[PDB]
Amino acid sequence: MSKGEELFTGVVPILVELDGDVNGHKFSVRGEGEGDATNGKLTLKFICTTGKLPVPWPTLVTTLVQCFSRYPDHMKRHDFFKSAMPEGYVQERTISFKDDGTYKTRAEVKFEGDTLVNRIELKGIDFKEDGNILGHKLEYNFNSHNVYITADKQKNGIKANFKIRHNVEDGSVQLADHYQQNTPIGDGPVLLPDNHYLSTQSALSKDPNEKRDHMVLLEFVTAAGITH
Amino acid sequence: MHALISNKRKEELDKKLLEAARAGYDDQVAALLAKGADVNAADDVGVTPLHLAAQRGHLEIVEVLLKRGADINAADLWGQTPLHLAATAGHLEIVELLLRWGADVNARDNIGHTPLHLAAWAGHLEIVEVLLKYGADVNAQDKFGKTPFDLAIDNGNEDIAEVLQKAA
Repeated sequence: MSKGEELFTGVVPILVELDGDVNGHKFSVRGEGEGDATNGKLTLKFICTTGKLPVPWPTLVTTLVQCFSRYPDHMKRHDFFKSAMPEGYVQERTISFKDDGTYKTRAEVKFEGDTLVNRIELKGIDFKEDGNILGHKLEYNFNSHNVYITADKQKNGIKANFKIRHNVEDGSVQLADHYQQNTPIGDGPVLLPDNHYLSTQSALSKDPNEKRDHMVLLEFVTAAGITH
Repeated sequence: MHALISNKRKEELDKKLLEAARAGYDDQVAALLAKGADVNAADDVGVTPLHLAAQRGHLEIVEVLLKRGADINAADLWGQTPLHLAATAGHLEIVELLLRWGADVNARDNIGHTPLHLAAWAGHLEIVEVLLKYGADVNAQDKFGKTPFDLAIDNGNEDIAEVLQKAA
């Protein structure tokens, strides 16, 4: 609880490792960066290292660290991610795209050495071949969304559900419904937050000096919902 | 060759300068600057010694680097300037020094935030007043359309919201 909060009192390096297969195609993305939990700032850069990514980059933004979300001084009691950090937690995600295939995601977030490691396993099924995702028909941008977090009271974790709205190159919005559940790893009492929500902002960029499939991301996250 | 050896030694000097600036060793920073290190050196992500010195609150190192020719308006991969980091960290003296030396007060990162945006987001009243003194635009808008007053009002900041309301 308090130890996790004391851990996030500065700039922390972040390492993200993802490996997955969608419709048979195999890829593995490695990302490195820095996070500042005091203000909710995240600056990361991701590389594919296996050639050309079979899927559009934004589809993986929500899969590629909830512990770096800013919580005001009157919401410090509703911070589950920081309270369970020293050992980490486990994230289960089901991303159902609209009229397309689905993603299943199993991730573990741990604190190793001085860095924070997010290890992800992905499995994509039922994707079309002329669709926006596998056909590379999604543009390079990201909107802002609200993520609603509620308790579970049985598995010491939390539940979340939201909807990402992507932008097609033909002036269309594709809706990916995300269902999430978080469970602790270590056997220690952790804070169970009440119903609240997180506001997010993201900006996708490009590095002009990298000749691979790269993605530069700058992200801000904050907590709201509760009044005190 | 001598050219390759010179380049390798210069790169080692630049890396030592960056490490010293991040750590906060003013004596080593001055010694490396005198030996011929590059004050405008950058990482692979574009972070310069001024960025680290301003973010971590090393006022003396910031002032030493300014007098040697450090670019006060330099953006990393994420489009941040030393003023952005100084304002979001809350260092009043470094912000004042940067503003006096001629830091751009209306620069925008990859989301369109200005230093006043980050000052309102973090919740530092004195930085808001100082930025408004030098001519910050109150009605600036980011990519999502939010304004420095909106970020203050929705983040629980009260006095900053009142100041921004007065400034109109």
